[PDB]
Amino acid sequence: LTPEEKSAVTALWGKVNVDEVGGEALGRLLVVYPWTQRFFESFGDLSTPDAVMGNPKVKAHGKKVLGAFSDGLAHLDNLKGTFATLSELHCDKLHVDPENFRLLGNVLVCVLAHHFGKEFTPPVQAAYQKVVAGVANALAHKYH
Amino acid sequence: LTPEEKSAVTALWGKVNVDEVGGEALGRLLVVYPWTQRFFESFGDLSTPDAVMGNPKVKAHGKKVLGAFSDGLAHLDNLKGTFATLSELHCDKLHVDPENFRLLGNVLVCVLAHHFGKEFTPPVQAAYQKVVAGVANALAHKYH
Amino acid sequence: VLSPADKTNVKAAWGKVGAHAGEYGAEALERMFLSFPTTKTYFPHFDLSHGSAQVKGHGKKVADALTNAVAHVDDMPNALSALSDLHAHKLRVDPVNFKLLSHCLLVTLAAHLPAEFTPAVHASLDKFLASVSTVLTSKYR
Amino acid sequence: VLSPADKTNVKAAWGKVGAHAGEYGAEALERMFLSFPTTKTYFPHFDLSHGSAQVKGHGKKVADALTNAVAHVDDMPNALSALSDLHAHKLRVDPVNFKLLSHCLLVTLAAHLPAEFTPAVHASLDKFLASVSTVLTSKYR
Ligand code: HEM
Ligand code: HEM
Ligand code: HEM
Ligand code: HEM
Ligand SMILES: O=C(N[C@H](CO)[C@H](O)c1ccc(NO)cc1)C(Cl)Cl
Repeated sequence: LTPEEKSAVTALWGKVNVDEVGGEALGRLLVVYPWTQRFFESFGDLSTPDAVMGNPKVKAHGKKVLGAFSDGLAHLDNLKGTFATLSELHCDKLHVDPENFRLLGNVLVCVLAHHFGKEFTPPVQAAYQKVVAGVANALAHKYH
Repeated sequence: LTPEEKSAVTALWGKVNVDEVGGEALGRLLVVYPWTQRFFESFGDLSTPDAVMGNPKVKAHGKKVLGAFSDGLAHLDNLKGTFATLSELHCDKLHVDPENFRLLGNVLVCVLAHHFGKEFTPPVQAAYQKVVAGVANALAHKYH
Repeated sequence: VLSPADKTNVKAAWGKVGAHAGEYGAEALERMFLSFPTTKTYFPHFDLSHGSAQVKGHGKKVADALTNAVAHVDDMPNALSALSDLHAHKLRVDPVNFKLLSHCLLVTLAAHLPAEFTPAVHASLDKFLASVSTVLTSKYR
Repeated sequence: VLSPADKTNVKAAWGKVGAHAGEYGAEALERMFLSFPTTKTYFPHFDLSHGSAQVKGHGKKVADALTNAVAHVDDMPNALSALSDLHAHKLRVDPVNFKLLSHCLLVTLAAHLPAEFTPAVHASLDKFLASVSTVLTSKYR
């Protein structure tokens, strides 16, 4: 990322309620790309959109996932090292196709657009697209 | 690439007639993915698969492209630096969507499989997949 | 397939877009060029700077085509046939780019539809834009 | 859309596969696990070693489904209905992986059909595997 890009990322993330945005992004992933529900068989009712979005276990996991994402924004020059441990986790224990990381990235971008409206300008989006691509790349990196 | 993967690539490539494989790979690109013909309006008759495959201008460009690919196999540890200015050329002057590089890489793998048959084993394929992905990434890297 | 609920959601959302459709199409293109720069390779003759009238005019065409698709959501292949010919045989845009524009159309809608862009409507709009993309690439080979 | 020539080409080429259809399915799966290791995430409790009964058995299942498809090439949605249900509702394999298996099936055919794998047949086989993939992901949402 460039300096203008990092500045745009940091400026918008200062306004982000990570717990709330994370539950919203994970819930929307499950609604929009419902095959992603395969990883959440124990999470209870996922039968309708309102049930997915209101599901406390979805919300709690979304908070965990975006919390780690948030932590990574402090290390934008070393995403591979920052997420290596989670990459191996997601391969070795969780068996998660890294394509899921790319889907979640584009849902998060839609959530940011929806929440922030005009403030999520085209240059801000372009910076966040680089971030979510980089995080997905980093989380995929230890797969083999 | 591992040392054995490098060895597998070089040993197979030492058996390749680069002019012939290049002409066929570019011809098959234009046949299998005919929207790639958009760059070659000046090349004459592309009306049938036989016309494409027999087209001397298609063959000539295939020789040039695969020759550069071939010479690049001496720099597998520095593909990005090797192809940086060619990346810039394809972006800036030629307006070539880098997806074309990925399609050509997949056609090249099919040509190698057809030409070498059983010698093009699953592990030899995996090595060449890393190669064509790396060349495509190197040629896409300067796009902005 | 687009379900009855999907078509209802799409008509509802695109109806709220209403007369802003053209502006939103331009914005989606701008978002695409900045977020996915390889897509600029299809417009080497354009000024692609912010506010470009060429991007505005193309945005209007894209949006009007989507308005026409929504109006023909039950018989979209025929409505879009001329555009399928154009993209398959003249423009020859690689099919991977349609997902990029679709994502940016979805982001643009999200940025303008605080109430309407519910999770369900999001899902329907994503399916709808994928279906338009499928129709537009259906004659490529 | 599969042209009449596509159907002729696919029937002739898969006809030559004949009794090896099973073996070639197994080899295609091994090519994909090695070239595209992320696909292994769908086989976590599965013996993926070279030559395993499980990869052989699954390769046969895949190949027989393709034989079914070729035989019913004019009506693949109906011929593959149970399999499209299964992938959409239970297996839930991300759609991007069908392009990977398709490429590896195509490479397997190229390596085993020296006589048949002309440029035109290559195109037809690529379209056919893409059409099968489309049918198998048609019910995902
Ligand atoms: C930015 C992207 C992502 C990040 C940073 C992330 C991070 C995390 C973290 C921190 C955990 C908790 C690990 C622990 O137990 O200590 C976790 C668990 C998990 N994640 Fe990811 N994740 C991401 C994307 C995804 C996606 C897209 C999926 C599937 C669609 C997924 C599936 C899972 C599953 C199944 C678990 C275990 C859930 C359970 O406890 O039952 N993750 N992830
Ligand atoms: C392995 C991938 C490729 C390599 C290594 C490669 C290499 C080259 C080279 C060395 C040139 C000559 C540049 C010069 O001296 O001016 C060239 C030109 C060109 N390439 Fe690429 N190329 C690749 C893929 C592609 C693909 C897939 C396409 C389009 C489908 C493409 C389109 C073109 C065009 C249109 C030209 C201009 C040719 C002319 O003016 O006669 N290239 N490329
Ligand atoms: C929702 C998807 C799309 C729709 C509805 C759409 C629609 C259109 C329309 C209505 C036109 C004007 C045709 C005319 O003048 O008669 C057009 C032209 C064009 N489109 Fe597409 N398009 C889509 C996707 C794409 C994508 C993804 C690209 C490239 C990234 C692209 C590149 C172009 C180009 C280069 C032109 C020619 C523009 C000019 O020279 O004025 N389109 N499209
Ligand atoms: C040409 C595309 C495909 C065809 C024709 C196909 C066909 C089949 C068939 C016939 C079965 C057995 C169903 C049964 O026993 O009831 C199956 C199962 C399965 N497929 Fe698909 N498949 C395709 C693509 C994929 C891809 C791309 C993946 C993942 C990368 C995948 C993952 C699986 C898995 C995990 C199973 C279950 C295996 C088992 O339980 O032993 N399939 N498929
Ligand atoms: O071949 C195809 N399209 C041809 C133009 O490329 C032409 O329209 C056509 C030819 C034969 C048939 N039916 O025998 C239908 C349409 C489709 Cl079917 Cl891929």
